Amino acid sequence: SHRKYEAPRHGHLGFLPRKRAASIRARVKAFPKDDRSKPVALTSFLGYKAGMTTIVRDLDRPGSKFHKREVVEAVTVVDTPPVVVVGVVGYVETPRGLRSLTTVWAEHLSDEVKRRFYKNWYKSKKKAFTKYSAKYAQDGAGIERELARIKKYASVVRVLVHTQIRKTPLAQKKAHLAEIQLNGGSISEKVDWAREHFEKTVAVDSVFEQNEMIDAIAVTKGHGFEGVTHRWGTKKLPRKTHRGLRKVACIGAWHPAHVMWSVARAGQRGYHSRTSINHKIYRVGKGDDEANGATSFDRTKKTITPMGGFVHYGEIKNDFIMVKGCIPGNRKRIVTLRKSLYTNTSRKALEEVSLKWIDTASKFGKGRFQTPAEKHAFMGTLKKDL
Amino acid sequence: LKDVVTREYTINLHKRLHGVSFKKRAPRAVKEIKKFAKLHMGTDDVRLAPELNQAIWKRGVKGVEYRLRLRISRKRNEEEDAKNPLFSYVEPVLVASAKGLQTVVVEED
RNA sequence: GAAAUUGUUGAAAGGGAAGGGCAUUUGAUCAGA
RNA sequence: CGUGGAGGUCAGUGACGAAGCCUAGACCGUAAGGUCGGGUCGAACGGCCUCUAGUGCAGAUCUUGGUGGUAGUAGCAAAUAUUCAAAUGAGAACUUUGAAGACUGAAGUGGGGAAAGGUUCCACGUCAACAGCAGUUGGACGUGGGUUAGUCGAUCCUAAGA
RNA sequence: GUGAACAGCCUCUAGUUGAUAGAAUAAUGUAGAUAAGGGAAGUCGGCAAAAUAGAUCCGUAACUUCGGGAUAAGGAUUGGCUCUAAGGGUCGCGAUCAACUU
RNA sequence: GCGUUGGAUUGUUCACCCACUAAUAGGGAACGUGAGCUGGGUUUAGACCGUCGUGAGACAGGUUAGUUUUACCCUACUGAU
RNA sequence: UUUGCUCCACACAAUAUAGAUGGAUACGAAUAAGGCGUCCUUGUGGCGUCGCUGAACCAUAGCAGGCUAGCAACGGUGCACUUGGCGGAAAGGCCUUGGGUGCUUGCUGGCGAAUUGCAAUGUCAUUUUGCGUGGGGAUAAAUCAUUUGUAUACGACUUAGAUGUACAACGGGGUAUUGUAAGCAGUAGAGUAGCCUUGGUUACGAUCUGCUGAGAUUAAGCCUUUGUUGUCUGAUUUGU
Ligand SMILES: [Mg+2]
Ligand SMILES: [Mg+2]
Ligand SMILES: [Mg+2]
Ligand SMILES: [Mg+2]
Ligand SMILES: [Mg+2]
Ligand SMILES: [Mg+2]
Ligand SMILES: [Mg+2]
Ligand SMILES: [Mg+2]
Ligand SMILES: [Mg+2]
Ligand SMILES: [Mg+2]
Ligand SMILES: [Mg+2]
Ligand SMILES: [Mg+2]
Ligand SMILES: [Mg+2]
Ligand SMILES: [Mg+2]
Ligand SMILES: [Mg+2]
Ligand SMILES: [Mg+2]
Ligand SMILES: [Mg+2]
Ligand SMILES: [Mg+2]
Ligand SMILES: [Mg+2]
Ligand SMILES: [Mg+2]
Ligand SMILES: [Mg+2]
Ligand SMILES: [Mg+2]
Ligand SMILES: [Mg+2]
Ligand SMILES: [Mg+2]
Ligand SMILES: [Mg+2]
Ligand SMILES: [Mg+2]
Ligand SMILES: [Mg+2]
Ligand SMILES: [Mg+2]
Ligand SMILES: [Mg+2]
Ligand SMILES: [Mg+2]
Ligand SMILES: [Mg+2]
Ligand SMILES: [Mg+2]
Ligand SMILES: [Mg+2]
Ligand SMILES: [Mg+2]
Ligand SMILES: [Mg+2]
Ligand SMILES: [Mg+2]
Ligand SMILES: [Mg+2]
Ligand SMILES: [Mg+2]
Ligand SMILES: [Mg+2]
Ligand SMILES: [Mg+2]
Ligand SMILES: [Mg+2]
Ligand SMILES: [Mg+2]
Ligand SMILES: [Mg+2]
Ligand SMILES: [Mg+2]
Ligand SMILES: [Mg+2]
Repeated sequence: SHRKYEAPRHGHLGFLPRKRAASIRARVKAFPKDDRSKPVALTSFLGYKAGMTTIVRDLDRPGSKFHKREVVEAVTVVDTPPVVVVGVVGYVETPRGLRSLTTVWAEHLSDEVKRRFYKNWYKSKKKAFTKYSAKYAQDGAGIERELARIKKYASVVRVLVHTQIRKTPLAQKKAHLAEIQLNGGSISEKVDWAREHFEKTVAVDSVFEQNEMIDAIAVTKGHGFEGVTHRWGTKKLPRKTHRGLRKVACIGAWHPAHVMWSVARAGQRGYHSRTSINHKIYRVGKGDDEANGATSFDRTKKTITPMGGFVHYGEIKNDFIMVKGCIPGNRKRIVTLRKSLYTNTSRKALEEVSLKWIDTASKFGKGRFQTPAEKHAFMGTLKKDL
Repeated sequence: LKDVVTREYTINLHKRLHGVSFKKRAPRAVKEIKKFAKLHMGTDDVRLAPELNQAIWKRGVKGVEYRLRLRISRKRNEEEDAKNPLFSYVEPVLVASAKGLQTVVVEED
């Protein structure tokens, strides 16, 4: 008989299976549609989630109860040092989909990216790309032949880039290598851009700008095996329930005489690939710019790094992307920031945000001070120093 | 790594015992001290002086000190079997406080 | 010193049972003349 | 067709190997079955004519015994709690000694008894089985030792009752 | 020792340190806890839990078989320290001795 | 395609009313769903009442109390090698 | 690697065969329309012709195809070289230059075949593997163990580790939590008890005050580090 009281199902069947992602770096499964009139540019970027903080800004939203008023907003900081271009892949269209025709690599690959090709780097003889780099012996005839093939074919061009983890506080030391689609016309010009940028760095400001809507693609934080109550949000069973209450009472009707795929079951929670869209960039800050965390309203000469450092991450010393709100993945995780797949004109996008103040109080507690100078000014002289 | 040598260390038993069950804290301290001596001397055969066991258990099963100053001496042994011809002996140092002390080579005994 | 059941060795087959019937291929094995 | 036993017969087979058993080896019979070879084995047994029956199994939640898959699985999680060193030993988380940390907390995890048990007491030797891990230890195993009354009990008295 | 207490908690004498262990710290459990705001809307039903709780002082209704109801209900106080006062024995007002309770 | 509720009374399905709501549609799945729960009801044994029966006892009448066992196998499902 | 691996050529051994036995012989579109040829005024053009199936086209004779002698013509075809071009949908094929070599049944001769006994597939293809002989080529990793916690029930994941912006253990600094440590001192302290230079002293005293936002703790899943000390070649396995 019927359910006797209607209620929406628990969870989204489109995010199935709730299994562990096959990689710690979530795949970009779609790049922006290519507009072959614009200049050649990366469609995405690689960064590392540093942490969260809060900003204050005046809201520019006519008709709102908070128009021209100050609002406090959570922001996520993504450490984004320049990525190194080390390769270029050509993709030909086939009746079976896109197929990589060939890949041309840079002549010199740094140990950062060479470590990606090894499970035991320290005891290896580090032979990776040693025979390939000889293809640049005298004139690079083989390299130019492969690039000519990419131009003659390969309706889609993607560059191979890798992060510079040595510039992050992470202990990993093994770089993240990814394909980023080159948008901007003239497949020939895409290949020329890739070849010229071989062994060269691309900074995050050449890809993203202030107020832009971007998408964050990352593997969520892992939580291991989870019961249905927190994995799917099902109702806790009553206290009187024998055999436990963090369960789904009826996992199926008599017929079909099978548990169905749509029934909440205990299993892995977290560590899933997610692609969350429409996160507005609030800052495109630069590592070389001391007073990274300053605004035109604050002027306090401070970097984005909170007092004591980003908890479990470290200090931001590179270029960084501050997006509004939160993004999937935990701190220290590699994230991919990609340009929006559509042209959003909604007055939520297209809003020009100007930060008034960025919180740099310690996130290791109820941080009361923005700067060590401010802590000294409030507390006066202490016994050890100050 | 294959010679006789004595050094004084400080072990952060606080961070090694963080969150440990109360009935297992002192036994866990014993095992962490064995692991500590194994890490620092390379010896699987680690022996603890009964005075060191007293120092560990001084405040019962849960009241292990945050820091202990240990004298670890890697020495050689010759017995029925080779069985790791080197072994470590761990003794307490009996200092007033075990704070602000660096690893030092004893150089005398 | 049987069978159930089991180890080893050897032979063979094995996409959600296995086993069976008719027929032949292939491998192994063998009587009759 | 086959089985146990019986009368007759083949002056049947057999320690130079009877019977039994094993044998994707051979032959006969539509079949019940029969025959042969090879291995194993060790003391009896068979063909035919008849006699006779406690004479043929897939079952009966059959009977007795044996054995699986389950499965190296469920589990060995109440009674706060163990640790260091030495000795012994082939072997030590578990034995002994020392050290330390704990508990029972005198309505005891202490010291005795009644019922019951019956040697479990104690020593020496000792670990195949038992102590649902272990074991060099034990209420185990083997061998011994040990219970001393005029006064403590029984014994005597009567009780309900017999 | 605390305390009204053979309660609970800690200790002395005595005894024991015996419960298979080691390593991790997923879900679901068993046992023990906590929780913003709401406060039984949950549920057959306040089941479970929470709240109350000792002692001193105040105050205590209906009803009643006049005995109770009654710890009704409902209030207040409680540590530590330094003091003050009162409460006894024996000997010949004095001398001396002594323990707690308020 | 999408949603179709919070409550008072009743074990209740049903019913009824309060109220919110865009709406408070109807149904199935062994009258879905007890090795998922719960056990208020029904539905053993205790007990009370009314009627009936000479009686033992009866009542699709009322009332009160009344043990809800097992997954470690196979598949299915969820995750994992 | 107790001579390992790979490629090519040859030979020899195996191994099988979803099934060779002359050739899978390439426009596109329409079908109430087309193909081909040709012409021009180049089109949705005129004229001619074809279909009515591949019943075609090509190939096809020679001891399973031998050995030879000529003629004719500079064709056809095989091979290994070679010139250049095109082909990415799974290209791995298509076309083209030049010379060399063999065959040529286009035509005409000479020799051979037997006895496989009147048939017996009467063995002629290609699939993988191994080995040996030569030539050519290259000179790693992965796993276990240790380690990290962005992971995690176990597996799995993600990190690090052979001399360095290396890693670790400590120590230092930052951050953070609590809330002012111990010790010493005080002409602080309700008072009580003594003492005598009766205007002060001694003893006890919760507490108060100062040194003292001090002291303690702080990564165990915080940040950082010109410091101290140490570590850095164990095991197993993998070949086209
Ligand atoms: Mg419905
Ligand atoms: Mg949520
Ligand atoms: Mg229950
Ligand atoms: Mg924080
Ligand atoms: Mg914890
Ligand atoms: Mg026998
Ligand atoms: Mg058998
Ligand atoms: Mg008989
Ligand atoms: Mg015989
Ligand atoms: Mg057989
Ligand atoms: Mg005999
Ligand atoms: Mg019978
Ligand atoms: Mg039978
Ligand atoms: Mg039958
Ligand atoms: Mg049976
Ligand atoms: Mg049986
Ligand atoms: Mg188990
Ligand atoms: Mg249990
Ligand atoms: Mg226990
Ligand atoms: Mg002992
Ligand atoms: Mg107790
Ligand atoms: Mg106690
Ligand atoms: Mg004894
Ligand atoms: Mg045992
Ligand atoms: Mg044993
Ligand atoms: Mg012995
Ligand atoms: Mg005995
Ligand atoms: Mg007497
Ligand atoms: Mg008292
Ligand atoms: Mg609450
Ligand atoms: Mg509250
Ligand atoms: Mg209230
Ligand atoms: Mg209610
Ligand atoms: Mg309700
Ligand atoms: Mg109700
Ligand atoms: Mg209750
Ligand atoms: Mg009261
Ligand atoms: Mg009352
Ligand atoms: Mg039903
Ligand atoms: Mg069911
Ligand atoms: Mg049930
Ligand atoms: Mg039911
Ligand atoms: Mg009931
Ligand atoms: Mg009844
Ligand atoms: Mg009557």
